[PDB]
Amino acid sequence: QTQGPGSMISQEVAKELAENARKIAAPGKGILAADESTGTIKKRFDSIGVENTEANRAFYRDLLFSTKGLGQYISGAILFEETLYQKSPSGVPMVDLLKAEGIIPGIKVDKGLETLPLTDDEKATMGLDGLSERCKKYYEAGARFAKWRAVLSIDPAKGKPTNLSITEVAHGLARYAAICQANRLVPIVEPEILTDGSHDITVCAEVTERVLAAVFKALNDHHVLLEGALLKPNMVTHGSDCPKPASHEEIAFYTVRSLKRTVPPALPGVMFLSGGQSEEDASLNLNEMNKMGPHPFQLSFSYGRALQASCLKAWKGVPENKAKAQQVLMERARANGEAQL
Amino acid sequence: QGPGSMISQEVAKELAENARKIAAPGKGILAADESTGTIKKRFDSIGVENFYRDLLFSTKGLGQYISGAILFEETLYQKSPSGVPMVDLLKAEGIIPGIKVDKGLETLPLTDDEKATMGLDGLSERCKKYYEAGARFAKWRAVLSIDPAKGKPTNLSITEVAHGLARYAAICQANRLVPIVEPEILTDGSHDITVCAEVTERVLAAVFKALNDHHVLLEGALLKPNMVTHGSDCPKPASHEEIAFYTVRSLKRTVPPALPGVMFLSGGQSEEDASLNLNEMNKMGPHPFQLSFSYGRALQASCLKAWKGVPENKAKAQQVLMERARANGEAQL
Amino acid sequence: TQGPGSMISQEVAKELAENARKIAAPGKGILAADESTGTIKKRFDSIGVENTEANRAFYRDLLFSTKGLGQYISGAILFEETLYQKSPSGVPMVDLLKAEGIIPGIKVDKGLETLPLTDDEKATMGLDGLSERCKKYYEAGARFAKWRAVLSIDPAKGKPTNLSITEVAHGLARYAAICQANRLVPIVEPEILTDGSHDITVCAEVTERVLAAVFKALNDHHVLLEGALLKPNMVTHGSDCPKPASHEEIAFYTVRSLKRTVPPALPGVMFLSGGQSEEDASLNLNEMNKMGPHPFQLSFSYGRALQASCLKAWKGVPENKAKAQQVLMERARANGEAQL
Amino acid sequence: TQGPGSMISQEVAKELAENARKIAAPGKGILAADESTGTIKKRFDSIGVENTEANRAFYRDLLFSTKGLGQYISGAILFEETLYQKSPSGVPMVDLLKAEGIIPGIKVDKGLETLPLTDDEKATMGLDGLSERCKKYYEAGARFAKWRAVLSIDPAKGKPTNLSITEVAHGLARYAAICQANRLVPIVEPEILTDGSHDITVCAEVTERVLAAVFKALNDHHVLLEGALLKPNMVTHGSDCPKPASHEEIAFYTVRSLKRTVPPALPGVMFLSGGQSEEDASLNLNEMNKMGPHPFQLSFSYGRALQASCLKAWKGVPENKAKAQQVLMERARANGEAQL
Repeated sequence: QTQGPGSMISQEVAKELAENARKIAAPGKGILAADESTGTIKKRFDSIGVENTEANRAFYRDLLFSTKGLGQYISGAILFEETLYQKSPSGVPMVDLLKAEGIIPGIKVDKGLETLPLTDDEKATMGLDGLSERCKKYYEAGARFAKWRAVLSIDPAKGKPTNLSITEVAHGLARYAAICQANRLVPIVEPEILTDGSHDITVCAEVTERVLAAVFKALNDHHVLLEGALLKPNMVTHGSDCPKPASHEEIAFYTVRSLKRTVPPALPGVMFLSGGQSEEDASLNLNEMNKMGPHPFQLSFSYGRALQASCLKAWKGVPENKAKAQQVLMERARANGEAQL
Repeated sequence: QGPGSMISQEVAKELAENARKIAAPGKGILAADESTGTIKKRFDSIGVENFYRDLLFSTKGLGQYISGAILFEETLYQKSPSGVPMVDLLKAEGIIPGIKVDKGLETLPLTDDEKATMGLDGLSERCKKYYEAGARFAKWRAVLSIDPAKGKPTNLSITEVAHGLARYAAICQANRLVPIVEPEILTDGSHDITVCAEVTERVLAAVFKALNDHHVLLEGALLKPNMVTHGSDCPKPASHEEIAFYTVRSLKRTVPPALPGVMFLSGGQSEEDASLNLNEMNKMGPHPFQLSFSYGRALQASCLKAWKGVPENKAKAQQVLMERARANGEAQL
Repeated sequence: TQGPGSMISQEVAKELAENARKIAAPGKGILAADESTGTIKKRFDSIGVENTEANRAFYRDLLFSTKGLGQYISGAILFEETLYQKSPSGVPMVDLLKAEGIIPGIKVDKGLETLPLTDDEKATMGLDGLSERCKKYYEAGARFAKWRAVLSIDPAKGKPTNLSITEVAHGLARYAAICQANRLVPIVEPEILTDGSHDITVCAEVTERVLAAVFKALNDHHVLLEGALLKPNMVTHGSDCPKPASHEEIAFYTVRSLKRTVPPALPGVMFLSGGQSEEDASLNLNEMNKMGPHPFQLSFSYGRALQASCLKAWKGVPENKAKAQQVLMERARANGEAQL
Repeated sequence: TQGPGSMISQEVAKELAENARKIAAPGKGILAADESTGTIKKRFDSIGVENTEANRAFYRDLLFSTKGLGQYISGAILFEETLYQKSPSGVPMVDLLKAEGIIPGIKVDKGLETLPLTDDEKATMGLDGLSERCKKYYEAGARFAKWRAVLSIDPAKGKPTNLSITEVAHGLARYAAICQANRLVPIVEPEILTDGSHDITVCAEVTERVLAAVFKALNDHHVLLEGALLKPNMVTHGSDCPKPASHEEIAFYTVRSLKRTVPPALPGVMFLSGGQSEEDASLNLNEMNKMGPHPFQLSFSYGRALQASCLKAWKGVPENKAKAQQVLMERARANGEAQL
C-alpha cells in the first residue's frame, strides 16, 4: 500500500515549481507589470505622442526587457499574450531578453469577474474552461507563472463577504492553482479583499484570516503543492473611508499576524501590490513587516505599471532616448527593491 | 427582503410552471436533434446519407406524449421550409425546448481520472441568448465513478461535481431557464446495489446541500440521476423490485420535495428494463415528486426504422413515432 | 457488499419507523409531563399541594391513568423520576402509558453553554454518557428522546453565525445517531428564537439555511431519517416585528421551508403548541393542513400548560380525580380536532 | 470595529503564548506523573509499596522536589488529586513545581466512544462540564490541558472516514476554545495510529488531510494558535509495513507534513516518546532538528516509563530519596540532550 505517482506532482516538476516560486518572490526585488492591453497601451503611448502599433509595442517592451542589469531588481515580468509570442525589433524573442536577465515571465490566465447569482454583486472569477490547454501553450511559449484575480469585499451591514463569495473564491483559486501546476506553472493565488468600507484594521484582520483559512483548506483539498505556489493578498489595512486609519507599524503587525495565523510555511513567499513609487505607503508597510521576524515566508512586491512611468516619459518614442530611459528604469527598480529592506 | 436576494415572484413562477410542464404526467422528453457523425451509426442501419428535423417537428399531436425537446444551438435559430421557426412549431405543440449547455469533462488534477464538468465560462450569456431564442430548460452532466479499492468517488470528485452543478443551476435560473441537474454515477465495477445506494445517497446529499448554498430554487429545477443498481460486472444483479426499492429510498432520503420531478437517465438499461423498474417504483405508493424514465433514443430509433430513408414512409414514420410516444408516455402514468 | 455494521438493522429500523409514525399522529399530540422538582413545586404551590415524591406520583398517575387519553395523545415526555415511578396503587407509570398506547419519551440533553468568543450563542451539551443513558432509558420503557438546540436571528450581529449553525448541526447529528444506536427515536430540535424585529422572510431564509445544514449533518452521521422526527419553530416574524405575518402567511412559509429542505424519508414534523385550541399555533397548523397533503405528517408537541386546567380542577383532592380527568379529556380533544 | 468579546484579551493571549512557549522547550520535555489510583497501585505493587494517599504523596513530592529539575523538564502532567496535594511540610505540589519553573497541566478528556455505524472509529468525549473543570484546574494552578483523539489508517475500509475526521476536528476545536476561554493552553492531540501495512507515504497523505481539517476547525472555533500546542504522531510506516522508512525519511515526511498544514503562529509541536534516550523517537526528532531551523519548536511529551528507574531507585525507602532524584536527573539529562 503506497501513494501512486499519479497522485503527486513529480520530482522534476516539484523542484521546478519550487525553484521558480522562490525566484519570483525575491525580497530584494519585484515583478514588472508589462502586460497592458492594446487599449491601455493607447493611453500610455498617447501621453508621449506615440502611435499604437504592434511594432511600437514591440519597441516599448524591448526597451523594458533589454535593460542591462534589470534582473538584479526585477524577479519576473507579467506579459500580455501578444508579447509572449513577440520578437524585439532586432529579432530577439521577448522571452529570450527576459531569460538573458534571469527575469521569469508570467501571465494572467483568468477571464475576469462575474456576479454570483442572488448575491449583492459579489464576484466569481471565471476562466477554468480551456485553462489547462492555455497553461500548456503558455509554458511552451516560456511563461513560468500565472495570475488570477479574485475579489472579496467587506460590508458588515450586508454580511459581506458572504459564505457563497468565500466558497466560490476558494474553489476557483484551488482549481486554477492545481491546473497551473499540472501544466508546470507556478500559480500566484490572489484572494483580494477590497478596502471599500469604513471598517478599521481589526475587521480587515478578522475577514482576512477567515478568507485565508478557507483558501488554504481549499488548496489542500485540490492537492495544490504549496511549495510551488505563491500568495498575493491585500495587506491588512483599515477601510478607505475609515476615520481612524492604521499606522504603518500597525499594518505590518496585523498583516504578518494574519499570514502567520493561516499560511502553512511550506508556501515559499507572499507578495503584495506596490504602485512602484519608492516612497509610497506600500513600501513603508512592507519595510515595517521586514523589520519584524524574519519570516517563514519570503516577502516581495508585485509592481503596478506606474513603476515604468518615468521610463516611458524619458523615452518618448525616440530611439536616441533608449539609454537614458533604461537608466531611469534601473534607478526606479533599484530604489523600490531597496525600499523593502 | 431583500430585492436582489431572491428570485422574483414572476421568474420563480415561470420556472416552477415550466419545470412542472417538463416533468408532466404521461409524457417524456424527445431527444432527436443529433449531430452530423452520431447519425452515421444511426443511418447505416437505414442506409441513407446527407427533411428529418422537419419530420420530427411537424408531427401533429406529439405534445400529448412529449413534454420537451432537446435541441442543438443551431436548431434554435432555424426555420421551416415555410419560414416557421422550429421553436414556434414546438410551441404550437406545447413542447418545451431545451439545450445541453456544459462543455464536457476534464480530469481533476492528481485524481485517478475523476472528472470536472466544464462550461461555466460565458454560460450566463449563452443562457440569456438561449432564452431569447426560445429555450426554456438547460442540461448539465457531471460524472462520478464507484471503486471502493480506489476510494472513488473521492471527496474532491463529489465536491467538484456539486459545485459545478450548483453554479450552473443558479446561472440558469438567473437567465429564466429551468436547470436539469444530472449527477451521473457510472455503473462500472463489481459492487452490488447496496454500494450504489450508499454512494447515491452521499452524492445527492452533497449536491442538494450545494444547491441550497448557491440559492438554487428547487421548485424550478429538475433532477436527472441514474437509477440505483448493481455494477455492470456485479455477480449478483438486482431484481426490478430491488432497483425500485433502493432508488426510491435514496431519493426520499436526500431530495427535498420542493423538487417537482426526477427523470432518470437510461443508465445503460434496455427500454423495457427501465420501464419495468419505473413501474415497480410507481407501485411503491404516491411520491412527493414526479418520476420519469428516459427513452428519446428508442423513439428516434423506431421512427427511423419506419422511415427507412424513403420520403414515401413519412406519414407511417410519424404515426409510429406517435404510437411509441404514447406507449412510453402512458407507461409512466 | 456494503456491510451489516454500517446500517441500522432491519428490526430496529422497523421499530424506529413505527414508533416515529405513532408519535407524529395528526389527530394526536405529545403530553409534556416532565416538570422538574422546581417547576412542579411552583404549580403545586399554585393549588396548595406539598411537593413530595408521593404527590408527584399522584399527579402523573392522574394524567396517565385518564381512560381513553390515547385517542388524543400519542406520546408523553417524562422527567427521569417518573420513568422509574409507580402510581400510588402500584402501577408503573410506563404501564399506564402502555395501556393507553401512549409512547413514553424523555429529554436527554444537559442544557445550553455559550460558544467561546461568540456573542452568547449556544452549544447544547449532553453527549458524554448519552449512549448509556439512552440504553437505560430504553430499558425502562422510553422510546423517544428530546434535545433542544437554540439559535438566534440578528442581522446587525451576523446571527446565527457559522459557528452556531455548525455546532448545533453537529450536536444534533451526534445525539440522533446515539439515540438510534439505543433504539430511541430522536426528536431533532433546531429552535430558532423569535427575538428581533425581522419579518417572516428573514425567518424563512434562516430556517432554510439552518435546516439544510442540519439535514446534511444528519446524513454525514448516518442518521436514519425514517426513524427520526423534526421539531423546529414555525416560520414567523420576529416578536418585535411591526408588520406581523398572517396565519396563512405563516403556514405558507413554514410548509415552503420544510419542503425546500426536509427529505421525504422523514416521517413527521412537530411544532410547539401552548395547549389551547384557539391560540395562534392551532390556527397556523390548521392553515398548514388546509394546504393539501404533505410528505411528512404534521403534529403538535403540547406545552406543560395543556394540563393546567386539569391541575386546577384536581386541586390535589382525590374526590376531584374523575372530574379533573374529564377536563383533561376534553382539553386534548379540543386540541386534537382543531389541527385538522 | 471588532468586539472585545470576539477576541482573547491581550493579558490572556500573552499568558497563553508565554506558557505555550515554555512548555514546548526544545532542550526539555513534559514529565508524565498522572497515574490513577489503579495504575499507581500496579507501579507500587511492582516495588512492594502500599498504595495509600500518603505514599502517593511521598512519590509525587520526590519527583517535584528535585532541585534543578526545571533544566530538563518544562512541564508536568498531574492527576487531579495531585493538584490539591501538599508535601509533608505542607507545601502544595504546584508550588514545588513553580519553584522549579515547571509548568503544571492535566488530561481533561473523558476517553473514547465508538461513532455509531462506523467500524469502531472513535469520538473523544469530555466536553460536558469541561469549562467548569478547566476553571477549577486553572484556579488550582493548572496551566495546560491534554485531550487525545484517535484515528486509524485502513485503505480497504476507507479509514479514516470523513465522519471520523470531522468528529476529531470538532472535538479538538471545541476543547481548545474552552481551555483558552479558561486560560489553559490546549495541547491538541490528533493521534493517527500505526496499525496497518501501509508505507510512510500513505501516513503522510493521511496526516496532511487530518491536520488540514483540524486546523481549519481550530480557525472556525476562534482558537488562538499563539496559545496552543500540537502533539501528533510522527509520520511513519505502519507497524506491519514490509518496507519500513529510515530515520531520515521519517524526519523528512514529518517535517513536510507539518510545514504543509500547520500555520507558524503555533509556537511548537511535540511528539510521543518513552523515557529511553536512544529509542527510535529520539533519533527521529534528532534528525528533524538537524533539518535547519523550523517555524515551530520541536519537543517531547515523555511517557510514564521515564521515571521507572527513579521509582525503582526509590524502593519506598525514605532514606533512598536523595539518590533516586539523582537517577531521575540523569535520566532526564540524556533525554534532553538526545533531542538536539
